Amino acid sequence: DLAVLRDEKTAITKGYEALIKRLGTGDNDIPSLIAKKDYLSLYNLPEVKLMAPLIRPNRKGV
Amino acid sequence: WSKADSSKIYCHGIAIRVPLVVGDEHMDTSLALLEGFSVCENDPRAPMVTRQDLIDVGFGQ
Repeated sequence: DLAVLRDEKTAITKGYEALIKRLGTGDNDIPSLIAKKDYLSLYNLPEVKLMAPLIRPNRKGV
Repeated sequence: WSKADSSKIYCHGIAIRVPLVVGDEHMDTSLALLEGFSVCENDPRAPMVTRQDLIDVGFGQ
């Protein structure tokens, strides 16, 4: 209610928020994976999967 | 060169002639400015850019 931004920037901000909330403790989170050096399991997170539609589609691979 | 005299081509002021005649073959220059773009109706809201950032543009933009 106390906001003036549009759905786009708000969606970006909420995606970042959700991606940060995964910064807690417990496996399946980014800290444990970093400790295990499992840099691959990060690519398969669900949060990146929810923020992907927001990426520029013509250069998302590069 | 310029329209209304398209049958002429200046080279250091030296006017040259075209062996042909055209009234529309030249009127369409929408693709002679940039490589992968096309002119459209004027719109001031659209932001000014350079020739480099063009690579990171999308469609309908």
